[PDB]
Amino acid sequence: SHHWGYGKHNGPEHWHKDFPIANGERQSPVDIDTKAVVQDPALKPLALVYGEATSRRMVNNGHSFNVEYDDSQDKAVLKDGPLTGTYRLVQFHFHWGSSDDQGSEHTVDRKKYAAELHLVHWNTKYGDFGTAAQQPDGLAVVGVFLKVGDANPALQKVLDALDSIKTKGKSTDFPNFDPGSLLPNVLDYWTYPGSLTTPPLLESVTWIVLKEPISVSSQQMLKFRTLNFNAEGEPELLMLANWRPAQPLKNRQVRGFPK
Ligand SMILES: [Zn+2]
Repeated sequence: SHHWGYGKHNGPEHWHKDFPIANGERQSPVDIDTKAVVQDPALKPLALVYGEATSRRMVNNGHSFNVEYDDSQDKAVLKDGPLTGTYRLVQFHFHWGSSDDQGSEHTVDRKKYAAELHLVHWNTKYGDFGTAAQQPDGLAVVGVFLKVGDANPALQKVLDALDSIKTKGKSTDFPNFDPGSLLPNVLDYWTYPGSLTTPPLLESVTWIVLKEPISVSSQQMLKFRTLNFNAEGEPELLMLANWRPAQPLKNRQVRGFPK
């Protein structure tokens, strides 16, 4: 039902068994070596059209939680940046570690943040997220680093719903949440072709990792680790860590905007 996980017996190092692509040529995340970042005059500023974003529910997916958005129409889309076309926001989720010194999937010159936010979008040229996820130009995910420091009020509404989705599969109504409240003021970004960091690990993601992190308090981070990987009736298993480590960059180029 979701055999893969982040434990020693089913963690990232074993995903390749059920998902051979785990050892693919465009796997994410990757460490971003700023010294090797390339400047592409063709890159444009990110166009996050989230004004009419309509959040629906928060769901415990068995490895983290998703804040789902109505992607039935172009209510909240991602355009420009390194993209061609329109990409609808379908859901966002986070990745975190068991301690504040780790948790982010992408790293900056080996630097790890406490957590990492992923805003998932899909190319409207495909009719649906699933079909989109099968094409290299199908998905666009904006990664946002959460840096331990000042408590972040915008993160409040999210943390408050966690006690309502403790176990795998549990969901809760989660209306009127502005996804843009989780974005930094400066939208400088790094971009490279990659994949979803969780199985099926499809290589259809144009990664857009923001250079500027947003804040989160150590106390707020404790909150993320209170969730359960398990379904009610199963042994309790806390969601202490759900990040995939950096994967081989291989023949990929990380571009940076504005540089
Ligand atoms: Zn993710």
